[PDB]
Amino acid sequence: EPRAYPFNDVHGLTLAGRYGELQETEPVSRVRPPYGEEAWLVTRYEDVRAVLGDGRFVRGPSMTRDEPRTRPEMVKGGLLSMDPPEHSRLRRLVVKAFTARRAESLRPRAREIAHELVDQMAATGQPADLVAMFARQLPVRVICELLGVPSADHDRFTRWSGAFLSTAEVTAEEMQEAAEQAYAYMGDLIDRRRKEPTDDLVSALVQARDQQDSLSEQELLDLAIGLLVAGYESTTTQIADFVYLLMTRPELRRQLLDRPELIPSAVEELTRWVPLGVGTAFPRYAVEDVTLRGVTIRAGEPVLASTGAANRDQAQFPDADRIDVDRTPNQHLGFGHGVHHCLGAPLARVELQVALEVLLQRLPGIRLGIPETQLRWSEGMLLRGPLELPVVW
Ligand SMILES: CC[C@H]1OC(=O)/C=C/[C@H](C)[C@@H](O[C@@H]2O[C@H](C)C[C@H](N(C)C)[C@H]2O)[C@@H](C)C[C@@H](C)C(=O)/C=C/C=C/[C@@H]1CO[C@@H]1O[C@H](C)[C@@H](O)[C@@H](OC)[C@H]1OC
Ligand code: HEM
Repeated sequence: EPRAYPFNDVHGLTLAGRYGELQETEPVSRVRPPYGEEAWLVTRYEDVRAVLGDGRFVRGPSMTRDEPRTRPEMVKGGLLSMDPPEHSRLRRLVVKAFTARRAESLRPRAREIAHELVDQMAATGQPADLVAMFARQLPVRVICELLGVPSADHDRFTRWSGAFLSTAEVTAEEMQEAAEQAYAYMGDLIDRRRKEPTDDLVSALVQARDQQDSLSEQELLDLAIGLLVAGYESTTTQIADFVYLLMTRPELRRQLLDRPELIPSAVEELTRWVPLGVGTAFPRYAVEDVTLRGVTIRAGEPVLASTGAANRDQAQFPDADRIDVDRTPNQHLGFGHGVHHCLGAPLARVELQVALEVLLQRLPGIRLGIPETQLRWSEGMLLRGPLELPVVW
């Protein structure tokens, strides 16, 4: 009876056509992913705005059941390991200090990284790899800038987080360094912020409270490794997908070269197109019974939400599986809904905007150095993108 999930696959890039056809020809499925119990899988805009938007669907039971997912280990760390009110106490806090203004006040250093990453490319000669020489190297530097970390240790962090990244190639002898020294260095820096507050993100996170609650050393060390390793994974891979789209679409590479003022509308339309790697948000449980499309959801039963496919619903968007960058204003679902969203987007807006901007400011002659399919791919089993991306100018 159940169907085998994922319907997307680690070797691909768009929303898999059998996924976008079962969103029309079976609009809610029973699924077995590769790890966890059986689940329902929800596909349509107003069904996923519905199941990630009523207070009897929640994450909290995932903490005592083996949860329906695409990878072997359980969700143990960071806010998606957590449930209300205990999640609300954490999210009310991180939204006061992970601000959209501070994201804005990073764009001058993220461009100054970015222009320097194209100056060192230029000085290295061609072909170059644009993931190793750009999409891997823009987050970790901005993200260490955002924490107020000295430049001379951004080298370690690349190599540190890189030995935990699926989008990078460092050995377990560096995980052996990273596990020994990196949590200790952020502790060393968290202790600095307790000692003396400063304009950095860690400082705001020792000063900000939810009502009068304090984010403790372990809580701020946890968030921060997840930012500098998970969020890093996320924006490296999202950038290498996107700038591999700029390498392979020549009419848009000339369109943005022609109209840099259109770049935020293309980022927003590329954002409304995001199939969210595997196609779904992690599993929520109905804590009491609830009917949906004439079939009963049971007390204590898991629903997956296909948010990346529901960002591509033909009955929400025109030709919804494709892009049209002439669409504006725009709105989107490939990041979750109501209290069930990703944290990152105010940062990843500045990355996604800078990362198209200053490439076409600084070396717009750039293109893909190969026959256009002949790359090596990122297979970590939540997100999809290239591992290497050759380029010539
Ligand atoms: C395949 C992509 C993921 O790769 C991974 O999930 C990589 C995980 C590696 C194998 C980590 O191993 C264990 O991961 C568990 C999820 C948590 C566990 N601790 C933290 C409780 C951890 O020991 C190790 C070796 C690396 C450390 C630094 C780690 O926690 C890294 C997480 C990286 C997450 C990557 C990004 O995905 C994030 O996965 C989480 C399970 C989600 O809850 C969400 O996190 C915000 C998702 O974001 C896209
Ligand atoms: C670059 C694009 C990004 C992508 C593709 C991505 C993707 C993911 C996914 C698939 C989830 C789980 C969705 C769910 O089931 O709720 C998630 C949640 C989350 N991500 Fe993102 N993310 C991105 C950027 C960021 C950044 C930059 C950060 C660093 C601050 C971050 C932090 C988180 C956190 C903390 C959660 C849990 C949210 C909560 O439940 O409160 N992400 N991410």
